Amino acid sequence: SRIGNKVVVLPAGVEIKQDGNNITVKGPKGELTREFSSDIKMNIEGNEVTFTRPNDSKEMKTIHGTTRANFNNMVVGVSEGFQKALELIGVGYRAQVQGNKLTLNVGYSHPVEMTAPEGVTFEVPANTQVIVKGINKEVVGELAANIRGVRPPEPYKGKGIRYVGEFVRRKEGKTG
Amino acid sequence: MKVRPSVKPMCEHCKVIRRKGRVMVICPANPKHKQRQG
Amino acid sequence: TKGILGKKVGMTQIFTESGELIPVTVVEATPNVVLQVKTVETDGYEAIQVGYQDKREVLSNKPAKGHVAKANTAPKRFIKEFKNVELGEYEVGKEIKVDVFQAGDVVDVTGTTKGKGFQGAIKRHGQSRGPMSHGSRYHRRPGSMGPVAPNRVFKNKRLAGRMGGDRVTIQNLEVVKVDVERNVILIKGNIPGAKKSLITIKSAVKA
Amino acid sequence: MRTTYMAKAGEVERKWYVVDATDVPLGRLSAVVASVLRGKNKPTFTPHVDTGDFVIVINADKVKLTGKKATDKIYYRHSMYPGGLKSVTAGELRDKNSRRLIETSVKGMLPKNTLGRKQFTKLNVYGGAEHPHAAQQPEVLDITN
Amino acid sequence: WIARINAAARMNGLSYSKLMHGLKLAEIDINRKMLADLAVNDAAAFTALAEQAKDALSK
RNA sequence: GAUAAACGCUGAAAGCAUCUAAGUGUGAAGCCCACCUCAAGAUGAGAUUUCCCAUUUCUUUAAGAAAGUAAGACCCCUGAG
RNA sequence: GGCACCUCGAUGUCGGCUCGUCGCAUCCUGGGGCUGUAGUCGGUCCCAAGGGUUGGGCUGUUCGCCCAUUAAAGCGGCACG
Ligand SMILES: [Zn+2]
Repeated sequence: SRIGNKVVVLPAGVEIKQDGNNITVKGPKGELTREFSSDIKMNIEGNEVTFTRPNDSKEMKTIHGTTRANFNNMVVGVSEGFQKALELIGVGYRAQVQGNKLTLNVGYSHPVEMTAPEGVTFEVPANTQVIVKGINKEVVGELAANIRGVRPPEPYKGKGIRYVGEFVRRKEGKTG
Repeated sequence: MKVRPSVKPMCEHCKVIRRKGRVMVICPANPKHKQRQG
Repeated sequence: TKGILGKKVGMTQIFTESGELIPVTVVEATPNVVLQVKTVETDGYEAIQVGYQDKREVLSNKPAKGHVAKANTAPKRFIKEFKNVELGEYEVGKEIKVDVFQAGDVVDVTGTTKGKGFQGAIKRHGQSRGPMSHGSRYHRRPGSMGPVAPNRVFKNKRLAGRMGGDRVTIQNLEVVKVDVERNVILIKGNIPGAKKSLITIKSAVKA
Repeated sequence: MRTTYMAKAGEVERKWYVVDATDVPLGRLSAVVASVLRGKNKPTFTPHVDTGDFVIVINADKVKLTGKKATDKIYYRHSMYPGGLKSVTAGELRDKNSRRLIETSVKGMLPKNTLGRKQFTKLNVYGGAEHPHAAQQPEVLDITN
Repeated sequence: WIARINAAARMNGLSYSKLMHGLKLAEIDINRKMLADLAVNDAAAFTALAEQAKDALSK
């Protein structure tokens, strides 16, 4: 598994323990605990880690990839954390936040809000950009999804919410 | 979606993917190609 | 929660403060002693026994007068329960006057329907007669009994049998007055029961 | 007529056993149980006298269903009315009413007459982890069957 | 008689086949009816026979 | 509350892509609760409050037979909500 | 349409009336994907059987043509109930 045969290069300030399957990863911000299959031989050597495993996985090659990818996810998350940036077109759309509320004005009669769990916050520069930040990749992704889910774009004029580098085709429909 | 008994890739980019007891065909270029065997 | 039994006197009218006649029935009541408090640790749930009228003394027996006398009253006629009531808040031998329903305005009266004896299959289901002329002979009967293939009669074919005598509740009625000096409520609309029957009134269920 | 042992009514002595169900497929647990109940394994077998034992089943929540049948073995019922076919349950009864499970998956594998009913009330099944019947000193069985 | 030999024998770790097989191998020829009767009453003797059979197909 | 078509998040076998095998969500007048009624002959015959407490011979002392009562119920009579 | 096993010591046809019930290859309402979908309308395909599905003129009529409404005026099985 070329993905289950890379390195785990720990960053500064990293503690990793083992209690049962529970291999927690702690550091500057992270205190995460995931699960890992019972056919995983962890490694040693401060910050230089890999994953030897008794192979013959499900089809000789499956579990390795998800496991090493997820541990590298743990590491990168505890180190800094992630982002998902959103834009906004559709003249007349704004967004304002006071802590764990995100009001949204995107054409409905009544403005849509959004709560927030703990490990995530929102950093609103202006009325046309949002930025999610957190620890996990999954949770950042899910909240960004839920937010885009309020009004995905439209391929005629370009309204709705987008990611930044997301592409959207435009069907040049005639005017009547 | 086009749901047909027989399923074939129609672009060059199309790919054949199994997700469940079914056989998809996904094409990021055009949308007219999502084929799911049924 | 708010629960009261009572009699049923009849119906009359009442003008409101804006010149508008309103049909109104007269649910009469009297004080009534909570008789027993059923708890989780003893009876599996929480409820309250009540009773609305006064028997004579000749018309009871030692079990009844030994089951009441833990609250020191004359033996009662009716005894019912109530659920979902905030238990607390109560005692053995208290009372429940008509105060609890000042202008509750939403209430679900129950009671027992009238009685109509053996009845045909039209006064019970609205089934329609057959052509009373043009030579027919099928005036007033319950139709056919089904198909042939199954060689039996399906359940729930409806035909003659005693009509009325089973309980039924109405929902979302208002209240108009509470004359505590005589223990009388006045609600809007039609309420089921025969005169002098037994009625119960609780707060709404559909908020 | 000649000499062959025919058990009387009361001479037969019954015992009490306790069987676990932790990670065992439904079928085989039920099979062993049903064999024990009818009176077999006792050489005093008689096919009209009820020489059975008493069974008590523990942990009826941790019983195992192999592959699917977690969401496919659909039970059924019918209320003898038009359109009454209520297939309500699934392999979800493991959660709720877990007594119902074994109390069908065994009340099937028995005979279908009175003997096959009075031979069923000797069942006692508990989804929990401990029984109230210490009044009668039950023992334990093992399963390599 | 077969079911009764089943019940009794199985208790000695001899399946209801292997018992009969070993018996008809050690050249012992008891009739089932007598085997059932013995299994029900004379447990010591039945166990003796089961021991001989165990020895028999052990060869 | 759990799901259908559909839509994802994260992630590899296949250094990429990719909703799935491990993990993790949204989602319908439909499924199961919610509303109204019947319901312990549910022979797996449920629970609670209150009331009433002991003669004669022996069959032989056994889940014996018989007689008079308590609590209560019924018979009989005036009626109908 | 075919065959002639079934009923000749007798197995009564079409429509309409009263009464229903079930399947879904769905007519309306409900959820979806694509569009040669600007909007309002629409086309097709998918999930879905919970409920609902009109009065009258003409013929013995099924069938059908017509008038006036409606969210819609479904197709079939049950001895062509
Ligand atoms: Zn393509």
